[PDB]
Amino acid sequence: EFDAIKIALASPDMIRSWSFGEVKKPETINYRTFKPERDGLFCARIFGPVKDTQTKVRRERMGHIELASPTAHIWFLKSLPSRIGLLLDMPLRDIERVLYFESYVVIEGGMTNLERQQILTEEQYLDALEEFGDEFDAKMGAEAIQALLKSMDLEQECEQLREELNETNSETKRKKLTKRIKLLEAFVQSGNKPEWMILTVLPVLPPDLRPLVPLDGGRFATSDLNDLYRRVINRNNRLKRLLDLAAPDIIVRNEKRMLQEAVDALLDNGRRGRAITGSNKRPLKSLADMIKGKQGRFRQNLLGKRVDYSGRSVITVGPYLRLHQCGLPKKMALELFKPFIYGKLELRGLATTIKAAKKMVEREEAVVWDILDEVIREHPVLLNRAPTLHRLGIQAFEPVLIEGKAIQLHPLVCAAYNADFDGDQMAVHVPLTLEAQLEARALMMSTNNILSPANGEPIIVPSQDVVLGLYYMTRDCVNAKGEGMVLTGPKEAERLYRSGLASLHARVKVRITEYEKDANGELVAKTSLKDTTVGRAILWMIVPKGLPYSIVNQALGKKAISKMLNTCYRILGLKPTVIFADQIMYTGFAYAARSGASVGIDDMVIPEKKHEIISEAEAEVAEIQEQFQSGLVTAGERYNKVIDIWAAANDRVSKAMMDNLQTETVINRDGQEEKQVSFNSIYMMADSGARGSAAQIRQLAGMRGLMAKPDGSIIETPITANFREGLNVLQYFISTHGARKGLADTALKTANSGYLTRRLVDVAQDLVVTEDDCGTHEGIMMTPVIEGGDVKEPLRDRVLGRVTAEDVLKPGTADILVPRNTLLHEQWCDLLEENSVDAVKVRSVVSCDTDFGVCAHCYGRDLARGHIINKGEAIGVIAAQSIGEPGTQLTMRTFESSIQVKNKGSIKLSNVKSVVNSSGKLVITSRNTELKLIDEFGRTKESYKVPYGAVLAKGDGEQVAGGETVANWDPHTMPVITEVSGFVRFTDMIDGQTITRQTDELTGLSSLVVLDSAERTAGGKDLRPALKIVDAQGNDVLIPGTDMPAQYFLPGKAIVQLEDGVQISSGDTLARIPQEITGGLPRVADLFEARRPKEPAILAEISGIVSFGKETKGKRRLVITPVDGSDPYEEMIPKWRQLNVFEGERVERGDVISDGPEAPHDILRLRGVHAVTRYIVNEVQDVYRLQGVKINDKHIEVIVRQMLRKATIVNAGSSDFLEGEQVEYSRVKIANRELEANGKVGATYSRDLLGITKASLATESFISAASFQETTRVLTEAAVAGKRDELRGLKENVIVGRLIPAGTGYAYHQDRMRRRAA
Amino acid sequence: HARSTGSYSLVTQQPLGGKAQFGGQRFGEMEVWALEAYGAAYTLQEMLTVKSDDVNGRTKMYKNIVDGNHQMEPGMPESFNVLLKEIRSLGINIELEDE
Amino acid sequence: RDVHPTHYGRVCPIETPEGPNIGLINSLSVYAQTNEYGFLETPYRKVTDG
Amino acid sequence: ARVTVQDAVEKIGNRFDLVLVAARRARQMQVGGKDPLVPEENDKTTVIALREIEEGLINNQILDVRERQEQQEQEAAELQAVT
DNA sequence: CACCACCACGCGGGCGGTAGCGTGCTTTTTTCGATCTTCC
DNA sequence: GGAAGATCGAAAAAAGCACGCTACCGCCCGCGTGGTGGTG
RNA sequence: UGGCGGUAGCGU
Ligand SMILES: [Mg+2]
Ligand SMILES: [Zn+2]
Repeated sequence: EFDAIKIALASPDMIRSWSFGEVKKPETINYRTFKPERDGLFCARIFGPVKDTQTKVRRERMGHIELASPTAHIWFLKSLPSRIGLLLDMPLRDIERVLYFESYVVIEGGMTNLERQQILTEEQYLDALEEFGDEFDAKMGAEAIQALLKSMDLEQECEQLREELNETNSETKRKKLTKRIKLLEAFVQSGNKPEWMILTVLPVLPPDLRPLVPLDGGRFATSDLNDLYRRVINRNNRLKRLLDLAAPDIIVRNEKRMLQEAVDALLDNGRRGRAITGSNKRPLKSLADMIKGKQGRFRQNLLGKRVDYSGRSVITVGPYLRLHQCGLPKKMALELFKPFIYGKLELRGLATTIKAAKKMVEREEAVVWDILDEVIREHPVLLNRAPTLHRLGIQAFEPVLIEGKAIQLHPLVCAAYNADFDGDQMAVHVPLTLEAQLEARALMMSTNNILSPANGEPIIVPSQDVVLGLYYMTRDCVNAKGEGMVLTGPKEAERLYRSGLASLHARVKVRITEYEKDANGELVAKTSLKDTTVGRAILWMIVPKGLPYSIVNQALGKKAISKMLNTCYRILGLKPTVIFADQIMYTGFAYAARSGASVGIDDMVIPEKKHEIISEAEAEVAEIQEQFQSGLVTAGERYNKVIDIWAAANDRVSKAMMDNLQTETVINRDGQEEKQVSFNSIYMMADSGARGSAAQIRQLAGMRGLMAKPDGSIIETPITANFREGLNVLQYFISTHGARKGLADTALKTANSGYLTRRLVDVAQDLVVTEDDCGTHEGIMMTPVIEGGDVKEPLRDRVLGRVTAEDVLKPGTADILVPRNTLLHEQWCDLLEENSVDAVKVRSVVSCDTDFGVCAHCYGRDLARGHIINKGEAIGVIAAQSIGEPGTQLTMRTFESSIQVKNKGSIKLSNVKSVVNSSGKLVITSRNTELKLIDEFGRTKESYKVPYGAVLAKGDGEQVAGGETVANWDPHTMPVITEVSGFVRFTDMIDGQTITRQTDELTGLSSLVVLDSAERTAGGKDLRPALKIVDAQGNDVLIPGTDMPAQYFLPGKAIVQLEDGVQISSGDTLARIPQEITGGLPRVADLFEARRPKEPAILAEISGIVSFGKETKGKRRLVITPVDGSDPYEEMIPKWRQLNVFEGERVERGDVISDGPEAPHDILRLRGVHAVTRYIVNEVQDVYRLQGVKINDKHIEVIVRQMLRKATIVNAGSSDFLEGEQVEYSRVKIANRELEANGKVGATYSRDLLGITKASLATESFISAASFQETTRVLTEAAVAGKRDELRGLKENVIVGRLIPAGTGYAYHQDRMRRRAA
Repeated sequence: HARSTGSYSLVTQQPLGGKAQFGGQRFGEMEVWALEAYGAAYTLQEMLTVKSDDVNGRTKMYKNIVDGNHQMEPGMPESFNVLLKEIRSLGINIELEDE
Repeated sequence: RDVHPTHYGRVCPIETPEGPNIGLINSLSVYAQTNEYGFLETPYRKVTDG
Repeated sequence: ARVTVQDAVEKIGNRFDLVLVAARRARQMQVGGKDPLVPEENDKTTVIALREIEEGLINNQILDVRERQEQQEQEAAELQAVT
């Protein structure tokens, strides 16, 4: 039907063409007559007949009003940046002081002194009239601005501004002029004209879109649009009558200003002045109010809408249901499937007309149930919970008709839905086309979804009663009935258990046959006698043939059941796994019912050792309080000791209680006693993992531990009472603080989580897999992440399901281990981990060479299926949902001098230069030296960062044992390390002018301290302190390898104790320089928004030496001088920012100059795309892992790639892009490729990092940006620039109403594109 | 609550909301995202057009199910037409170009 | 929305709506009453000489 | 009578054109009055279409050539009727 | 049959007043007067 | 060697603030003037 | 034969 959508500002001729009439009277509807007036807002002669299949002309026929005087459009005037002001190169204040009749503006300068665009007030106006008069033109109002816009010519202004920009040098003026040039070019390459920005004809919406509904009481609705139109019509008619009466200037000026205000209010109420108040004492709804916002059309009727064939009801557990089945009420199914029932009834001929079909339906005849059963036999229904956090929030199920009003849900899918049976409601939708039923059965079916797309972990696990039943069944006593007998098989064990002859926990010996899979793929049987229990033998009957017997020969806790299901899925397949899961659930439920486990007041046994420990803790706290009264310990340390001893007492109580609980059962075997694992119901629930953890059971039976008051501090006295015992008023009041804090946190987290999820979806909605292989050899290097004492993520987890970017060489043999373009599945990961491979280069989405999407190979595994990702996958939406789903699990409320070695291995050093001191210990004279604990396999087991002037216990390449200290330093002050041994002398920091002399506190030594540059006078700040190391011959000795002599320049506040002329050794200390984030969801939001930290870290843009200069006003100036290149680089650093680098050191690109958080933009600019991607993924993974959430790095990489989509030009080259233009990176790449193919030279570009909201707003498709947020500004920019939008996206096609080019519609879109090309 | 076909709004031509008045469940933005995460393309088009906005599509789908044909005509949602008219009511021209 | 220590005997620390308006809506205690100036007060028993 | 379509997915190969070919076949039997290539155990058209792909009796290539076969046949029949 | 009471009504808009009203969020962009700097 | 350029800190303005659902009420000109009908 | 606003509640 159509290919793209064009948006532009409307000329008056086009507006007149749209209208089918002229509105002249402000009469909507007569109350008595019930007939609209002629030339009114509801006139039938303008918008078509009121009545006649339906009168659609009244919905599409528009009107127009001929304005007596021109009025400025509020959108093109008040939406910053102002289009009119930018076009006219005039400040906005003059613009809307001229528009609203407060100052005059000149149009034709003539021969007079005044220029073209000047602002004249009343006194200036008649002064000019009296002084000159003659022919100069000074107009007032919106017509003045319209004439000014019409008079100007775009071509010569643009060319002269471009030629000025070529010869300009001011950066702010450069940005201003490049913005103006872009605006002028966009205006000139389109059919739009500046004079069209001033409204002269006002369009009028069709009446059906602003209906006057009847109130069934003699009156009508509000219809704020009608009220605003009536006010505009009144103002226009009054102005027309005034003009026809030849009014004086004041009256027409006031009327024109009021008409302009009314037009502005109609277009955008409350934009400039006070909003017009209606009959409800609130601002009226203007035209712009029905487009933007959450309640606007885009987010309320286009992105989402109410749908027929849908229902809602509460949920109920169906234990008898299969994994693919759900219970549906009979009445709900009958209502939902009414057209299908009509069709079946007419096909089978029980009714003559469809009216008879409804007449058989609603009366509920007997055959209606049979018809309904027939029509729902294989018709899937989509069940969805209200918060659809991730993909699994809606799933397809086969309906089973049930009696009642509640939907019956399979328990195993509840974890996918995050649904519990305490009042939750679910919505059911009925697909009514063959395609939709096919995708419901093949894509949205519950059986298909077994693995979470976020991380690949299984989603169907037993949770509450299945785990308990399986745990009880698979357990052993020592003297149970029927112990020691030999059984022919599992059937005999089941018969014995049902007959009561043998207990479920009896330890017997049974003959079982297990089937193993050989190389050829079939099953070979092996029969053997195994010592097991009756319950395990019974449970063996539901295990499929391929699985071994070792899975069930254990206690079978929650983790054991999950592992058994995983092994069944890996070995057998999918359908046997589904059958096994259903059988496991059935058996667990049945045997949990048979067990009769119950919770009683005597189950939570309380040990008396807990009371003794509590009394001892009271005695210790009394001793501590007495010591504090003695005055030997301060408040802070005594409070810390009290907290520590209370924590120790709580730990002891918990340990004693757990020891009592786990092995309380001391039972008698045939001859004597034996201590076995206890059968306490609370202990069984805790151990099996069905419900509860160690902390909750400890709160139930042991002391509740320390509690924190709302400000974050810990109260000295903990809750020493169990929940079984009686908490006093104080303990309950204290616990209410934490309870309220948690409840408020989870109440206020949802809004921010939803906003972040929406932003992430909108920034990555249009990313789909469009190609199969880029062929690029560039990827990212993945290595295990280690932060001082722990390997959080092994390489196997990071590289699983990812294709390699280059041939991985075997370590130490220079032989290829894996091919260049192979997918790293489980076998490849095992091969990599068995060959001691540390770093692997793998292709990444952020480096995908495919434009307008990504390739399948550069993405990797689907993460929901074993095979590789398919072409067309909406990976961006999946990534956004996967990142946003665990947002509710985060938190928002804001609450070393040595290196310790724990493992055994060699030590390696990175980017290190050091020197041997007098004692022989190594002291590092570098700022970024890194140390790694390389094991015997070569893996980087541990990583540490050493500071400046840190001693080394032992050198590189030596093996050390755990528990040893290899590096020591003082974080209180930074030392100065010398590299040459010689006499130390003072130069240019005599006392009294630039430094000071301070007496020691107790030693009395007079130490010289370098005074601050601001603190010292001008006579001392001119020179700089100099410590000179000289040899015997007398002058300063140059550093080995450097011609520049070894003089150290002391920075501010430097303290030196040794006197001049004292011989020192290499590596000695010369001077000492004094040395001085919370929340998970906010941190993630800042990371994804690329927010600049409040204290950014200063980094070296270019590599070279460092030098100081003038102090300017109150903050230092810095100069970076490279050895070979020129020296134009100067920085502007405050005092309060610490200077990590000294005056006479050498720095590289991206070096840390000031300690603090690193801005992502600086990281991208100085280190590249890969470094910023690594930083972002590391930060996000750290935040998510702090809460124990597993998310694959593919989603974060996809988001990062979405952020990096724009580049700024530097050298224009043969391309037509402007020097300062910021344009999509894909366009730059395509232009450069075309220029290289044609033999010309390309344009140099620098990629920039934008926040998620900024990246989503600054996209090619204006429709997506408008629907996201800030609709007014996006629409104004699109209209001014005349943007043409091809859909080629998910949101655009959803809004339009066509197939998205992601799933089954990807082939359709490809065919359409091929047809268009051909 | 359950609804197959009832009354619709007089402006957006969408089904009403609530239980007191016969109305259908709202297929919000998050559900659309979930469908997009699947391969659900025909299902999404069915949700957006043939069941909510496209009056001609709704009638054709009802007739096709009555006669036994499970085929759809997506048509043109009325909500987009309303939005286009609302935008055109300002000084901004927007149209669906064919070429 | 937090539970201030001064809520003891004047505002129930647990009786509060679960949702957006948590902590903003409270319930008066059993023995709590109001001053002549509008400030909440709670009863106590005077302890003299132990 | 159908719960999992993993084998059908691997037969088609990508889980996407499987839906398209199954829908096309279901429309062919439902609207065009075609005879299923497998016995129907009281099943819907979609389930029958999914079930007759499992053993390879329906895929894109043979469906396309078969549709071309009857379209040539009907063109020839129309030509003979004209003559 | 010119005087009071009922309903159109008309333009009017911020209302009522012999003036103000406003008062517990966070982030990004503009901008605008004031200040220091440097060379033509 | 004093006014444009650059900086810059404060003030203002604009944009945003999860989804689905249930129940209830309150309101949907105006006002105060004048044309016109009833009337002592 | 609809909208706006306020209030309270439910599931997250
Ligand atoms: Mg619940
Ligand atoms: Zn690629």
